[PDB]
Amino acid sequence: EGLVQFQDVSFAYPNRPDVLVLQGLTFTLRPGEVTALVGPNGSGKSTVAA
Amino acid sequence: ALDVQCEQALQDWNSRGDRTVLVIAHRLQTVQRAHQILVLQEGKLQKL
Ligand SMILES: Nc1ncnc2c1ncn2[C@@H]1O[C@H](COP(=O)(O)OP(=O)(O)OP(=O)(O)O)[C@@H](O)[C@H]1O
Ligand SMILES: [Mg+2]
Repeated sequence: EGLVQFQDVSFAYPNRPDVLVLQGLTFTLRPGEVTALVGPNGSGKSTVAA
Repeated sequence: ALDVQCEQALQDWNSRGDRTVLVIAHRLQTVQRAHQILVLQEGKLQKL
């Protein structure tokens, strides 16, 4: 289908695991819809994509 | 690849009255505050 679900996803890069880049991301991507992800630099958007 | 806040912050303080600046922009974005404007198309300069 293509239905993605982030449920309380948190991430810290392995080289610097003490810092959390993402904290408690919860959202859903449904087919037929567009979900824009906006914010300043260093917020963690490319980390979400990765 | 800069957020809007930093784009506005780094708008025109680059010049100090004794520095030549050439700001290359894809569009006329945050460049209307420039003394001179040069439009280039297919390698040809277009007069204002
Ligand atoms: N490979 C890496 N190892 C460690 N930290 C990293 C790595 N890549 C990115 N970071 C850090 O993770 C944080 C988030 O980076 P990310 O690229 O996800 O942010 P972003 O909001 O997408 O950035 P931008 O808006 O500039 O594209 C930044 O503090 C960055 O320095
Ligand atoms: Mg990025």
